[PDB]
Amino acid sequence: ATFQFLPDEARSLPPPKLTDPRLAFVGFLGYCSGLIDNAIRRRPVLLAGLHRQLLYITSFVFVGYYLLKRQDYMYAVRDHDMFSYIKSHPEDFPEKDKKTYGEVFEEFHPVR
Amino acid sequence: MNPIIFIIILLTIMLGTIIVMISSHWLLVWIGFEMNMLAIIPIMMKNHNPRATEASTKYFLTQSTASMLLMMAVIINLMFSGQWTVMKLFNPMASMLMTMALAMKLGMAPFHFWVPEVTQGIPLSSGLILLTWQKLAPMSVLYQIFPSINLNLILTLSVLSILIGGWGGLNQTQLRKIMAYSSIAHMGWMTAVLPYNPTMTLLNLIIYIIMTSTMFTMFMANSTTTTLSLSHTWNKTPIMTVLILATLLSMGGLPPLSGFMPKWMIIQEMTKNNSIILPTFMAITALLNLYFYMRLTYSTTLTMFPSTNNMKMKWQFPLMKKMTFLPTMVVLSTMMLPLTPMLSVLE
Amino acid sequence: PFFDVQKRLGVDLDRWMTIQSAEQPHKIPSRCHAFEKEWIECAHGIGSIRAEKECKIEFEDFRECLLRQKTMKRLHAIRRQREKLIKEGKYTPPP
Amino acid sequence: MSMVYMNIMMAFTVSLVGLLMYRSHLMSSLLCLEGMMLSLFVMAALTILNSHFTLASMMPIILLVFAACEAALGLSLLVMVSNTYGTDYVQNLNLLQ
Amino acid sequence: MMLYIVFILSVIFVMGFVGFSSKPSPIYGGLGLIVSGGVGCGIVLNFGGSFLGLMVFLIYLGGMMVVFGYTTAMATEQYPEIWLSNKAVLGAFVTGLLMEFFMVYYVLKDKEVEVVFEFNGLGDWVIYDTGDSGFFSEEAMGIAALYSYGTWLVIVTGWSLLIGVVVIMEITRG
Amino acid sequence: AKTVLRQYWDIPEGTECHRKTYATTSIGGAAGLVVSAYSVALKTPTSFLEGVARTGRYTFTAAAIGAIFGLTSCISAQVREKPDDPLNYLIGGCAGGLILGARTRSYGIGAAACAYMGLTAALVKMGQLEGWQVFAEPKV
Amino acid sequence: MNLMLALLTNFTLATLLVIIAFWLPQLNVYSARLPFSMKFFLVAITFLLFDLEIALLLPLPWASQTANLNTMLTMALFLIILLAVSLAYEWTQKGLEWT
Amino acid sequence: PGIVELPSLEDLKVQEVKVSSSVLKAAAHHYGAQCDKPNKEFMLCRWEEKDPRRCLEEGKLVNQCALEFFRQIKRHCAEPFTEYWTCIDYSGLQLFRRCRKQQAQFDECVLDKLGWVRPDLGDLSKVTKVKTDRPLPENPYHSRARPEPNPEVEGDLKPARHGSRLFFWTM
Ligand SMILES: CCCCCCCCCCCCCCCCCC(=O)OC[C@H](COP(=O)(O)OCCN)OC(=O)CCCCCCCCCCCCCCCCC
Ligand SMILES: CCCCCCCCCCCCO[C@@H]1O[C@H](CO)[C@@H](O[C@H]2O[C@H](CO)[C@@H](O)[C@H](O)[C@H]2O)[C@H](O)[C@H]1O
Ligand SMILES: CCCCCCCCCCCCO[C@@H]1O[C@H](CO)[C@@H](O[C@H]2O[C@H](CO)[C@@H](O)[C@H](O)[C@H]2O)[C@H](O)[C@H]1O
Ligand SMILES: CCCCCCCCCCCCO[C@@H]1O[C@H](CO)[C@@H](O[C@H]2O[C@H](CO)[C@@H](O)[C@H](O)[C@H]2O)[C@H](O)[C@H]1O
Ligand SMILES: N=C(N)NC(=N)NCCc1ccc(I)c(Cl)c1
Repeated sequence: ATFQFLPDEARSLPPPKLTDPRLAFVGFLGYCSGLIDNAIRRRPVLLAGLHRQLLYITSFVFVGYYLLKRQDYMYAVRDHDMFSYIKSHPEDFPEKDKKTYGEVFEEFHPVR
Repeated sequence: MNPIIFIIILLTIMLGTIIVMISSHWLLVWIGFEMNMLAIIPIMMKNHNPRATEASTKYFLTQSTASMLLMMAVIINLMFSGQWTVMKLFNPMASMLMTMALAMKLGMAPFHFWVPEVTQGIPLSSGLILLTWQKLAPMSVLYQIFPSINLNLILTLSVLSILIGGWGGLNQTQLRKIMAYSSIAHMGWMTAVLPYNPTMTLLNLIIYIIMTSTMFTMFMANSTTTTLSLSHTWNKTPIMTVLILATLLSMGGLPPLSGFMPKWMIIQEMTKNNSIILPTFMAITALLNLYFYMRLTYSTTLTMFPSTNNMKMKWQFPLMKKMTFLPTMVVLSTMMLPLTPMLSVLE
Repeated sequence: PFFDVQKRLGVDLDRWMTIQSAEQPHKIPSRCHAFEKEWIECAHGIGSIRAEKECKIEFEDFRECLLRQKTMKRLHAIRRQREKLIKEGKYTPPP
Repeated sequence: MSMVYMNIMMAFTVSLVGLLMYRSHLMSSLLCLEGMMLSLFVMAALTILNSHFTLASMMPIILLVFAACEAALGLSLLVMVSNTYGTDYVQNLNLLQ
Repeated sequence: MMLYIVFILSVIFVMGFVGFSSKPSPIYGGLGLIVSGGVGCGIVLNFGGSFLGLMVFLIYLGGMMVVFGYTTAMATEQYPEIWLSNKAVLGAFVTGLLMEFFMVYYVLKDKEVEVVFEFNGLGDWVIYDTGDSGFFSEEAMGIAALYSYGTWLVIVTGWSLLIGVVVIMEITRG
Repeated sequence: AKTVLRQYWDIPEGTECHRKTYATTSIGGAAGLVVSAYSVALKTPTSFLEGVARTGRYTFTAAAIGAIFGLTSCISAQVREKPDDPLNYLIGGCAGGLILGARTRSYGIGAAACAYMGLTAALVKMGQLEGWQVFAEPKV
Repeated sequence: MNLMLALLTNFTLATLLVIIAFWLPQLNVYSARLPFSMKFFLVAITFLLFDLEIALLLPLPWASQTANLNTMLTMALFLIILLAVSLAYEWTQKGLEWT
Repeated sequence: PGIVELPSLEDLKVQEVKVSSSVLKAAAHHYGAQCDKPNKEFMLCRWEEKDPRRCLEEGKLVNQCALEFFRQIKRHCAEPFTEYWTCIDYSGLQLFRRCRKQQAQFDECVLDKLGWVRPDLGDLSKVTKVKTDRPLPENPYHSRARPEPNPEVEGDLKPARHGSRLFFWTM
């Protein structure tokens, strides 16, 4: 599509798990923003405004979830494009015949 | 300024940029730049002093000259292709003019002389718009015309900007001039990678905007515009010195901070294209920037400068400036490296 | 566009003026309508890298209609040969 | 190209050089800026007219309108500069060195 | 010859630009631009641009250049320095005219000159459209189309002009 | 500038010494003019003759540096009979480095310029031999 | 040619009358800032900006021939209203005052 | 590039309609009604072929029908017609509305003598249909073959193999 965040084809891919380690890190970043908010305003860093701290985490997780989906979609699209091109141009990607090390000659460089 | 008028003028600045980014017609791109410039002058003038008047005048002449060159490129393109579509240009002479016009708008060296002076002459909040939002429109055009850009010209502009930005910042004690030369150096990295991978231009642009917005916001929170004024922050807001320390080290590209990611990803793209000397030269030259960021950290955070007696009065009053989005911006300015693969969202 | 809002919203903000072979008031054609039309159709959907080589013939014709540099060069050649011959008295223009 | 394009392109260059080679009066540079616009308008009109590209006929007008509004802003800054120092000389605008 | 009227006008056009680009007193620099503007209209008229040409007189000359002269009388000059009394202006003025003359002398003689780029000299009449017999002004049809095709152009242009009023009032308040 | 560099690189090494010096001097002399141009523009000379003196001063130094580099570098390859050896330009680079020290009357600057110019010139020959790209064409 | 002849005659005659006015037998043997208000500058700028909007309105007699009358009328009224809005803005901001 | 074929000078000769514009203006409404068939066949040819060299035969039949049209006015209505177009010819804009009296005399004469009816308002601007044996042009633009499209991509979108694969990242 054009100017679409998550085109319709992206729904074939599995969704990111809610226990994604990257999503947990994003949630952690949101928690840190909550603490720095208290610190710059000289509130008790850990206890002040738990309602505010809850929205910092939630906001980061919510936005982080969709950015993770787009990220995974774009890499899937990259792989999908690359394999199609290889399929359509077999002459540029020949299956070379591999030799064994008993057959291949490698120079020996003594360490002495 | 009336608060309603200020909002309307700010939206006109944004609308001028948006028109540039959604237009498929060169005339509408030119209109976007004209609209944007028209609305940015009042916010540079909003404190009515001779230095503000000088800055706005120097800004007007530079941007007006660039917009004339942009229109000249558009008409030459029309002569040789008979169309107005925003894309590659169809004449080498038009490409050079458009590239130079956009370099003038961005403030890249050697069209850089206005950026330190205009930034110094306008308030911190205006400087924040000048060095962040105003880069979006010229960069979005460069993103679309890069196939027709002369490679030697664009890389020469990039190398000179990294050199000029690095050397210029060493002699500065004014915080707005330091930011201005930091901007010039960072535009250089963005345009060096443009011929190879435009996505890394966008990545560097976004990360640069976040860190620059962080620094300007923290300067505004304390009303600091000089190195020595900033050296008093330890005896008022100790937390702010730590945030300033981390952000400056990030802007210096030190791992494992977010500001390493754009330099790292750009080096990767140019090496993939068998470009080794240029990335190596750029990385070494960027140590000049790291030096005068480190100097600020020394006077702000890692040492305690002398204070004044009247500072004790400030201890009794809370910090009442908005500091909007600062907790979010500072965290993104420093802690995003583990999420680097997310740069593909920009693809 | 950097952000293709026009295509995505299906709204025509400025595409109507981008080319001279688009719809015009009272179906007035541009002088190079057929040349631009041919070049656009050749180059459609294959990308500028391919188009610069595969649609070169159409673009060369289109550029000739736009600026007429070859045509003027040919007329300038016939004009040279006449006002030369006229001096050697070897030509007489018709009535 | 046609003869006229030679002189019209030359006029843009002359006014560009004039703009980049400042003298003293700020007004003199604003005139060179408006001379560049004049040659742009003439160059675009000639191209659009000769090619019979009908919908582009409004383009030179739009260029004139925005440029004049842009020239109005320039004149406003000139008077503010002149209200500060009593002249429009550009050598007074050196506080930010 | 009359067939070269456009080329003749474009030659005068350049001299007017040298006139004010060498930057005499802005009183005379304004005069040089007024003459160039009038000649610029003449060039546009001869390519069939009646409406566009008259906009130069009405808007560029009768509007913008009047305000330029008006502002010059207030904030720039009231009396002018003797024209060409400065060495730099005269040097630039003489430099431009000679460059212009050498361009014109060679193109006329050869019917083509190579000033950086290749230019023909046969006449501008040679590139003109040959067949025309519509019962309307095509140039007028295009400009009228601004209100039926250019809804977007009207909105942004209308908005910018309103902003110009707001901005200039902010700038000048002090 | 492409054309001037082409004739220099067109000629082999250690042959036609007088042609190499002409090329290197022309390259260097032009650089002194570019440096002079920005200098007078951004630092207005006191008088018209003062600007001419500055222009000649810079241009002479730049031409002299390039002249010596080409002369010294092409003789070294000639005497040593090693056309394709980076060390030749290492000698050529330092020679031009010393001239700068003389023109600036600073033995310290001469030693500094010798090393930086010497290494730079040597790296330029290695890149020529092995096809190092400075402004690489995009490929991927 | 006719129009150029007309213009030449009008201004040539004007030139002749001006010179003979200056010449006749007399039978004799023996750069700064004006103290002028910023308001007058604002009149000129205001005229200019309105003059630019009048330029956009001049095509209206031709535009009324379009078959897209609904769009034509909406944009025509839109342009005039915004011109009225800028007049209202100047008015309320004391921009049309002389005291 | 080749040589531009052009018809011979004698392939273009024909009897021209050598009457002034006010004569054609006065006869236009009856002319459009009487000579519609060859006229529309010619205009169909021009807009289909886009080549004046290809419609020369039909262009000639346009003149013949017009000369026959005017020879028929000269044979029956010469004096009412001369009065009419002489009134048209007097006006600087050749206005119809100044000559309704003379128009009626000419209109009555052709109707009585030739059964000619003046087309009503709107008729002559109708789009009509034309029968032509001329084959429909195949490649009027003389366009080459279009470049083949890029190999279209079709398949099932699978997760990226081992994630981003960026340096050390596992996802
Ligand atoms: C996880 C993946 C990302 C990995 C990258 C690294 C991320 C870490 C960077 C996060 C961004 C910076 C935020 C750090 C939070 C700092 C908060 C803190 O620790 O306390 C600050 C401290 C408290 O001051 P205050 O609250 O005003 O009053 C104290 C009275 N109890 O203030 C003070 O008392 C001032 C103390 C003097 C200043 C000492 C300076 C040296 C310590 C600096 C540590 C932070 C350095 C950050 C650089 C990264 C470290 C690896
Ligand atoms: C929405 C999600 C939010 C997740 C938040 C999860 C943690 C929330 C903790 C809330 C309670 C914090 O409560 C606060 O904690 C600290 C230490 O724990 C205490 O204060 C502390 O001061 C010093 C250390 O600085 C020590 O003497 C001791 O550790 C303790 O007294 C405060 O007396 C208490 O008010
Ligand atoms: C500062 C204010 C900002 C407000 C921004 C508001 C956005 C305004 C959107 C204007 C464009 C609306 O969308 C556009 O409108 C015009 C007229 O209706 C239509 O245009 C129509 O008129 C002519 C007639 O042929 C042609 O352009 C086209 O054939 C026809 O569709 C477009 O088909 C439609 O895409
Ligand atoms: C402290 C370090 C300072 C920076 C050091 C930077 C070193 C940079 C090396 C410059 C690039 C290498 O040098 C450059 O290589 C390319 C080959 O690809 C050469 O390219 C040329 O060589 C051949 C020689 O036959 C010529 O015919 C032809 O003109 C061209 O191919 C350049 O003539 C050479 O100048
Ligand atoms: N111009 C460049 N060299 N860079 C570039 N954007 N290449 C396109 C290749 C690419 C890379 C990553 C992804 I995810 C996708 Cl989908 C496609």
